[PDB]
Amino acid sequence: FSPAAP
Amino acid sequence: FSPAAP
Amino acid sequence: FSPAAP
Amino acid sequence: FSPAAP
Amino acid sequence: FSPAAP
Amino acid sequence: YDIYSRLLKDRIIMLGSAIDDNVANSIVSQLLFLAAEDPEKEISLYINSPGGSITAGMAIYDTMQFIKPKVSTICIGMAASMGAFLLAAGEKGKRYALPNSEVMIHQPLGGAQGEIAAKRILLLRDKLNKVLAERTGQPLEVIERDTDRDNFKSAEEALEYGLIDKIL
Amino acid sequence: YDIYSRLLKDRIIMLGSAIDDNVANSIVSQLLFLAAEDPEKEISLYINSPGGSITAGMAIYDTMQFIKPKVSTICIGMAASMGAFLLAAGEKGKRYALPNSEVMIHQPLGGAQGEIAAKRILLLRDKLNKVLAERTGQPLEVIERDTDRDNFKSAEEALEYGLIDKIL
Amino acid sequence: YDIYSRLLKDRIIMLGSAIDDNVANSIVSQLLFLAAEDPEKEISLYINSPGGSITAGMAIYDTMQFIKPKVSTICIGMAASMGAFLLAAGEKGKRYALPNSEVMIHQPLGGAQGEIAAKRILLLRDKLNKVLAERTGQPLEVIERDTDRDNFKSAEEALEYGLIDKIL
Amino acid sequence: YDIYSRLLKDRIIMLGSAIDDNVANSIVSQLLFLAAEDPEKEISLYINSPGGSITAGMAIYDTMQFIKPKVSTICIGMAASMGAFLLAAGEKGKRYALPNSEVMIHQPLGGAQGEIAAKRILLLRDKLNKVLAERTGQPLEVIERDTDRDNFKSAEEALEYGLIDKIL
Amino acid sequence: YDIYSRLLKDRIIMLGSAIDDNVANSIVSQLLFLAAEDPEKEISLYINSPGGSITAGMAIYDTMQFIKPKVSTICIGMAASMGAFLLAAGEKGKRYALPNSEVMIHQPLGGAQGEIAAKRILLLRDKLNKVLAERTGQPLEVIERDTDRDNFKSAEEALEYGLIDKIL
Amino acid sequence: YDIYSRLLKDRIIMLGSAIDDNVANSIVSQLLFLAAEDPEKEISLYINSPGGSITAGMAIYDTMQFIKPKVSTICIGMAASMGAFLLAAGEKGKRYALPNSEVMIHQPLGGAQGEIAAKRILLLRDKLNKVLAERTGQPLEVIERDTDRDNFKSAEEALEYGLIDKIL
Amino acid sequence: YDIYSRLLKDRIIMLGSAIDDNVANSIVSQLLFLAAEDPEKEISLYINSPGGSITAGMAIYDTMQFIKPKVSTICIGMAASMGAFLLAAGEKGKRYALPNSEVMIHQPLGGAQGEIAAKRILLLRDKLNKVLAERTGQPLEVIERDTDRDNFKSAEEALEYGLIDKIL
Amino acid sequence: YDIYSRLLKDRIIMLGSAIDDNVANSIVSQLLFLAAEDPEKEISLYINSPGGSITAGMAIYDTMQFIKPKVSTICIGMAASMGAFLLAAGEKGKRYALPNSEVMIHQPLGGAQGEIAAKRILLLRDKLNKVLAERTGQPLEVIERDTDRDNFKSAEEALEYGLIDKIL
Amino acid sequence: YDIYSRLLKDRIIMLGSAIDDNVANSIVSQLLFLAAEDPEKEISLYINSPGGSITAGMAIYDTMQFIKPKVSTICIGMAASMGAFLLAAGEKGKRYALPNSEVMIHQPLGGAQGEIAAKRILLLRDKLNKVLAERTGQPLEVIERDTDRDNFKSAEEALEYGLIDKIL
Amino acid sequence: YDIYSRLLKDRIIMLGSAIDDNVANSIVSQLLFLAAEDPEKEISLYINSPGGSITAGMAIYDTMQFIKPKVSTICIGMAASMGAFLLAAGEKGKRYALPNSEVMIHQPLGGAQGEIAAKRILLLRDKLNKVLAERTGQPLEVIERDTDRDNFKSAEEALEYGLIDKIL
Amino acid sequence: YDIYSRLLKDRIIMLGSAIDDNVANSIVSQLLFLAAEDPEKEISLYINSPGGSITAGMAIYDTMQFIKPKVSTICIGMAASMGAFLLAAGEKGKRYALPNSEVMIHQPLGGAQGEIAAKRILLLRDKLNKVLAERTGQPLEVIERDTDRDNFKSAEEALEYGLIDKIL
Amino acid sequence: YDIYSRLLKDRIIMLGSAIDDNVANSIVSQLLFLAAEDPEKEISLYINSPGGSITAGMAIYDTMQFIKPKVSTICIGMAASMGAFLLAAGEKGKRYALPNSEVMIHQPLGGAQGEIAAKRILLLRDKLNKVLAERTGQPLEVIERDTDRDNFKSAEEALEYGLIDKIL
Repeated sequence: FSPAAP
Repeated sequence: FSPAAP
Repeated sequence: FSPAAP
Repeated sequence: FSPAAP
Repeated sequence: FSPAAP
Repeated sequence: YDIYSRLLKDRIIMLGSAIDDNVANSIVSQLLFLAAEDPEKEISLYINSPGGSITAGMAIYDTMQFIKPKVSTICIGMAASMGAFLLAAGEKGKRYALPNSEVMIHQPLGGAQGEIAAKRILLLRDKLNKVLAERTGQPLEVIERDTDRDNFKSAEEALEYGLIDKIL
Repeated sequence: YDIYSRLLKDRIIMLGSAIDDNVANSIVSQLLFLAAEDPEKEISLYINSPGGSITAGMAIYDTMQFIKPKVSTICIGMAASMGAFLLAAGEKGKRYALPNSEVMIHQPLGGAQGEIAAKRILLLRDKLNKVLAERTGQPLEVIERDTDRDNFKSAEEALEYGLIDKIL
Repeated sequence: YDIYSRLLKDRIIMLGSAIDDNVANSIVSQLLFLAAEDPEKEISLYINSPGGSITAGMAIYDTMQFIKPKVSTICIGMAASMGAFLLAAGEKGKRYALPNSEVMIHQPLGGAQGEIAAKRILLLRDKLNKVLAERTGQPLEVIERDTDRDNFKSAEEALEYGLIDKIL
Repeated sequence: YDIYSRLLKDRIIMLGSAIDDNVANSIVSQLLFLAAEDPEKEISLYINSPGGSITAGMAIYDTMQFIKPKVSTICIGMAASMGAFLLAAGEKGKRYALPNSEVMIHQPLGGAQGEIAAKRILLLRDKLNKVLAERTGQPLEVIERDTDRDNFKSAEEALEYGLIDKIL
Repeated sequence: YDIYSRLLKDRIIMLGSAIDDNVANSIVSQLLFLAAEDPEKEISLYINSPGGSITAGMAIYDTMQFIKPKVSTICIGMAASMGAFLLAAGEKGKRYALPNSEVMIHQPLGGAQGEIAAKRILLLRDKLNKVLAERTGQPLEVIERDTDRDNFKSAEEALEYGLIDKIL
Repeated sequence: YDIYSRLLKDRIIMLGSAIDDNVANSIVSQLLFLAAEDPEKEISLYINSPGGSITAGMAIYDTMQFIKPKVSTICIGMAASMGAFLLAAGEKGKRYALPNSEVMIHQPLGGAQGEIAAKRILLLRDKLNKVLAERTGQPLEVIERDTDRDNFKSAEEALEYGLIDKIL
Repeated sequence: YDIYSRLLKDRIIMLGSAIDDNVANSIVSQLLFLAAEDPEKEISLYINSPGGSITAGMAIYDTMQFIKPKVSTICIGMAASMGAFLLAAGEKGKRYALPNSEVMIHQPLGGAQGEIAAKRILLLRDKLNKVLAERTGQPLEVIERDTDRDNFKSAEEALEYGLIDKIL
Repeated sequence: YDIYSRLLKDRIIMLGSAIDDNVANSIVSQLLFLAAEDPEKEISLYINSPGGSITAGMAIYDTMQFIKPKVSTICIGMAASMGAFLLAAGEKGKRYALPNSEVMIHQPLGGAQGEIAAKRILLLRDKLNKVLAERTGQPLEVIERDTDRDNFKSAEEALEYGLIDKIL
Repeated sequence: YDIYSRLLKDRIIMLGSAIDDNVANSIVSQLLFLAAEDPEKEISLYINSPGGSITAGMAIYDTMQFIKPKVSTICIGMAASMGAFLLAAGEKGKRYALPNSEVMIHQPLGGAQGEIAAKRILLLRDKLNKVLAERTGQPLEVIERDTDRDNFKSAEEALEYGLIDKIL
Repeated sequence: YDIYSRLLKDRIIMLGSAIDDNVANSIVSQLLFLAAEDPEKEISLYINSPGGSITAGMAIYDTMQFIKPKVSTICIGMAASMGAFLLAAGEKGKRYALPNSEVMIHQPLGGAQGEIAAKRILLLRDKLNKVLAERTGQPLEVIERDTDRDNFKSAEEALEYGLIDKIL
Repeated sequence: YDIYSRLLKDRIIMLGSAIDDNVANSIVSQLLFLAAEDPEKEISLYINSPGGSITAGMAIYDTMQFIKPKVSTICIGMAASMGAFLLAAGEKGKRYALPNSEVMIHQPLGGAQGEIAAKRILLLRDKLNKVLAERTGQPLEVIERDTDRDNFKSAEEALEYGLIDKIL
Repeated sequence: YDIYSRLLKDRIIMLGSAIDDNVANSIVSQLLFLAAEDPEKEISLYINSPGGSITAGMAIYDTMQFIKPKVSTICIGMAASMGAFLLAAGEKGKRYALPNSEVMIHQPLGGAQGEIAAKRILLLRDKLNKVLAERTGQPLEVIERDTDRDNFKSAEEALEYGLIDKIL
């Protein structure tokens, strides 16, 4: 789950 | 359990 | 099963 | 088991 | 278990 | 000629196992039975139980409040949650306990039907918090924080609530 | 000499378990039995049940309407689908309930034979929506939207339909 | 490197077991798969099955009618009821059978969902009696008396209906 | 080298079984996976399911709304209930269905945790009745009478709600 | 790299277990397989089996008579009924047996579908008594009294019928 | 007419099995029973047991101290941790044992309810170390190191504590 | 009215099965029972057993030595270990055996409690080697090499030890 | 009031099942029982058994030779090995058999104790070959070659040995 | 080449099942593993769990605080209790949650060893109430009344405690 | 790459388990296999088996006598009945045994088909008594009394028959 | 290519489960294995275990003391009895523990062989009390009262004995 | 690529489990295997076993004495009653043991075939008492009283017999 976790 | 219940 | 199915 | 069977 | 068995 | 049967004679019942619909029917019958022999003889009810469910517990309580005789209650050993609600539902001056007995109050497990009936469970477990408040003498807003947590209370300290009023 | 047996004496039956063909035969027999002793003594029927099926429920209802005595009904605790249709099928002025009892109306589960009989199931569950409409006093087009959904109704609010007419 | 896998190569599928949702998904995938390699190569489908259910059978039939290639069908041995209906749903001139094979037509067992959905089952099994009537060439009012009874029909006599049109 | 694995390639997922936490984790992962390869390629999701539970269904819906690509949906065969709420949670103009497929809308079975969490179940199943109302175009007070009853709706008639918008 | 697999190479099949639909499909495939590599190489079929059923046995016999190559047969050990009807269905001059092998002829067990299909079983087991009569070179009315009893004839005495024509 | 039943007559009980709530209720009843026939006749209690739990053991001890008659105790064979605490809880001069019998003292196994009730277990097993100290005659700080370890003590050496006071 | 029950009458007991705590309690009771009817009538005890454990065997031996009547013993068939130690523990002149019966002496199996109690097992099985030495007439240092090995001894040769003193 | 029980009356026993220690004890008791009523009435023993073991068979034989009455024997149907030795151990002129009954003689199965007791098994099965030689009238060196092989002997030919001496 | 394995690559772990010693060892290893490749790359940990036990949960927390990299946490769906204590133990600014996720805080079930260790359980569950108080920012005397009751808290309201600090 | 597989290489087979049709087919194949590589290399066969049946044992013996190479045999450990008939069926001068090995000769158990085929069993077990008589050198009328009894013969004494002819 | 396997690389072993003979052999092998690659590289051993038995624990300890490299030890989480004894048997300055880890010392459960070997168990558990006394630095007469009771000791307080000498 | 497999490399075998015919065949093969690679390299055999049977143990001993290389033996941990013997059957100067290992000598359990073969068991267990007497150096008449009793002997005291001759 990126941007931002990764 | 008497005296007193019975 | 050919000739003819294939 | 050789010599001799093989 | 060597030295000495092997 | 069993021993429990002889205890049914001279007016005792032994809820000892657990509560579900199988035992509920068999207890409601005995209560109605003994009422027919004499309408004023004090019947009793001994309790030692590890639990119980919601729908059946509110069948024995109603029957208990209908027969003209008066019921007495005792706590032998453990006093589970729902059942231990029956102990606080006898008579105003005939609730006892032995001086090593544990009793706790907690909202029971499981559902009503035994899909999920949400609006009805949530209503049923509001009644418990309201009936218990008229038989002990406490406010409501304290019972609402003791019917949500878990901790066993001894027999000497249970007295200060009102669940019991004479310890033999 | 069992306790239920003694309740069969002085005219009570305890449907408490569930309904299928095994218990249906054993209840039809008791009904026909007690009719033979006296033709005017009021027999009763206590209900506490979690369900029931379609084919057997419409065997007890017919037998109930044939014996010359009159039947009375009470709701102890739960009142499911199907069986609780029996509760609304007693006498016009002898239907009771306890004031914590739940009753719901819903079309039952399962099939008729207990391949799939489509044309017959769909006819059977039309009769229920029509017999219930002559024993409560409502229109038909409201029962057809309460025999399709699921929500338990309490004893104080069930009265406004006609399933019950006196709450003890 | 299994033998069935090699038969998936050069465009054959082997429905041999039974039909339920577990195998349905795995056949729909293979059909969509082989379409992607070439859009005109004749795929085939061999059948030998003892039954099938209603909801899944009307998933393979739709997929069969959508992919641009054309499907051929053969009856190895038994031709149950719902399965057999696929055999009569291939091409207009590429349905075969071996000259000892049995095929029957009968409305399937079980329900749709696999409560009981009455209004929907009764509609689904009307479609079968209507689709089978456009692929054989018969009237409707004869299929409605052959989709209610049970009797196996041989391969030489099945031809006179239209389920098969060339026997090898 | 399985067939489903090859379908994971070129961007398809097959929810075919049922929903619980075991399969939920394995689907959330694939969704996050395929997003990493390309951020604009249209991923799809095929559905054929008999049910589902409440807590896990509201994990896939959130993940679906977060990844920058857009998802498409199709109904193969059955469209159980919780799973089929996912079908109505696609991309305004890429929801499909085959023309024999059944879909129903009904509030799911079971609880949240999978004691009973009453206040939370009753809140969760209010969200469903509110999210479904912004994706179809109906009022709220009609969904509240179609998320309480049970009847399968066909593919041609489902269109008039908005669950589907193009039938292939 | 199994040993049976290597025997599939250079054209041998080992029916060794029993016959039902599970193994039937897997043998029909191998027969069609090996035909594709070369259309004139002699394939063989080794038999050692305790039984078999009626519907599947008349699938291998048809396939055996269709592929352009010619099949040979050998009896290793037991030759139950039915499975051993295949032994008498190879070539006119390539049926063998070992000189301790037992073979019996008897109409098989079980039904066709594997309700009861009476008119079809009784027809199927008439074909066996007629096909066996053209491959042994005998008059019928004797086969009709050897396809009703039970008595294992040896390998040296089986020759006088025609089931085997050269014993190695 | 069983042999144990005849031993219930003339005032003996045989705890021989183990202790849990099932047997606890059945022993409390017999104790209350025999008290009703005569209020001064010496009842006895024979022990041979491999264990016991905490909550039920402190139900028999209370009942033993309430009925006006006096109880006597004997150790047949084994004497396990909990139950054998009952042996040291009879009368001051009527505790016996056979001269090959083993007795040990150790805090029991398991929990109170039979989540984990920490604050209550730890209180219950403090009572044992305090009641045992008033019936033997020892200090407390020695019992606290013999109610933590495990070693069987013979009948001749148990006397020097006070668990037994006459060996027959 | 069973046959063993009638053998309990006129003073016989049949240890025939095995020894554990379940049967031990039921034999101790019968011994105490028959003593109450008459204090001088010779009771007997028949033995045919494949084994036994240590803790219970030293409960019957003590009870046997306490009741004022005198016990007699017989060996029917097998005389395992442990229990057959009971055979050598009756009376000095009333131990019998049939002239095909086998008896062995060996230290038993299993533990005392039935963690491991080392210091106590090792003491218990020293008593056996000492009690057997006062009832036969041998030295101790020979019993210590016959209570460590395994070999069945016949009835005619058992006499030379002292386990038996008259063979009928 | 069972049928076998009535056959115990007027002096019959039915060994019909098998032999092990469970049934051995129950037969030894009945033999001793019936002796007590009358000391001269002829008791009988019917046999129909598939086997038996070594240690228990040499308990009934001894008891049979001790009670002052005389026993008679009959062979209903099968006469196993061990049991069939009891049949040849009744009286010298009261051994019968029905004229379709089979009897065989063979050394039994299993061990003595029921580790392995080698020196004792080998001695026990020498006694059988010696007792059978004094009740038939044969030499020993022929029994030693008929108590090592297996072949059933009919009732008409068994007579020439001496196992039976009058066939009804 | 599994999908979870690929998620282990690029630094993700999926605690999804439950917690016990079997999975604890397998997670501690992966944490130590990924630290060895790079000492500064941010590892993450996804949570979706229905529970957990006490002894193993305080093994992952220690390992998490030792490796030089920094961990991040997310709540997918459910956030049971002991496991969800891990969610509040990541970094001060990298704790997330999805906006339908439920999290509760409650002291876990079961014991430490997994007799009962009273003094140690009661100490362990004091640490939890103290570590949670330094990572949220609350007083201690409020956590002591939220680590004794049961009620699920949503994701938008969990923020006001400090368990989460940014909701995506 | 298993160890037995490597023993299949350089020409050894290990019959070690038992004999039935499942293992028979798998041994016949290996024998035919190794013949194809070289037609003169001496294959061997090691035996250690507790039994075997009649129909399959006379399949390996025939195959052994057909392949042009010559087989050798060894007895590792046990040589039950039947499977050990193979040991006496190798070569006239290449049968060995280890000097602690046991071999017995006895007619096997079970039937032919594995109703009962009487006339065929009785013929099959006559062949064994005749083939064994041409490979040892004895008369027939002695084998007919050693193929009816049971006694294990050692390796040094088996030589005097002819089953073995050189002991290593 | 498993994760534990990679931990075997670069010299770690994970005793995590329990101890019995099945895992003992597999750990002794790995220890001897890693010694062969390099004779000076420090091997380690991680512990997290709920128990262990006596005979196998004194196999790993001996092997640990023989290989020329030096072993290090860590306590992850639980340190039952017996397993923990290995933790106190590594090096004099390379024993660690995490600062939430529990360790207890108690003599193990079960027997030696895994009849009862009394004289040998009692000797084995004397060695433990003597080896532990040379690795901590305490007297013997204190260990003899801490190897008889049960109480978990934390990691900060274990240091004062000598089981651990540096806490990370 | 397993760890035991790597120990098979460089000439080690691990008998660790038990002995029966299943493992016997798999060990005889490995012994013959490793002999083929090199005819002078010292093979070894590690032992840790709880028992063994008679017939298979005298297969490994013979094979051990035939292959031209020389075997060495070590005792890891337990040395059962039959395993032990192999340990005393290696070389005259290459038998070792660890200094906590237990070894016992006792005649094994069970029978030969694994009816009862009496004359052969009794002969087999005479060989053991004679082979053990030529490898230790004792008289025969002492082994005959140590192969009848049960007591574990330590490693330091086993040396005085000759089972071991150098303790590492």
